[PDB]
Amino acid sequence: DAQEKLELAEKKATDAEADVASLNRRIQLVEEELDRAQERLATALQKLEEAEKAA
Amino acid sequence: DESERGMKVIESRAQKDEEKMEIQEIQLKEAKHIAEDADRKYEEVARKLVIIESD
Repeated sequence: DAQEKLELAEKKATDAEADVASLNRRIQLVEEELDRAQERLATALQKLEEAEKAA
Repeated sequence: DESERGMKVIESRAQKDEEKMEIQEIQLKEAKHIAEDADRKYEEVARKLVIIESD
């Protein structure tokens, strides 16, 4: 039982770590996409200022 | 586009009104000169009326 629990805890660690890595990938993807949304936002806001300023 | 179109519509209107302003102003000076001439010819003939009348 300790050994199976170990294989399962190791599996859980494997999966938790797979999830750490898969999420780290995803967190980074949302951080990168966030930076892009923020850059696009700064761009949209600058364009908004240009359009609004044109107006 | 609405403030620019507006500006262009207004520039067009402003120009129509500016031309009408200058057209009416130039023509006013002429209408005034016609009034001066109209009054002038009136006076020449009215004065003849007075002269002929005096005679």
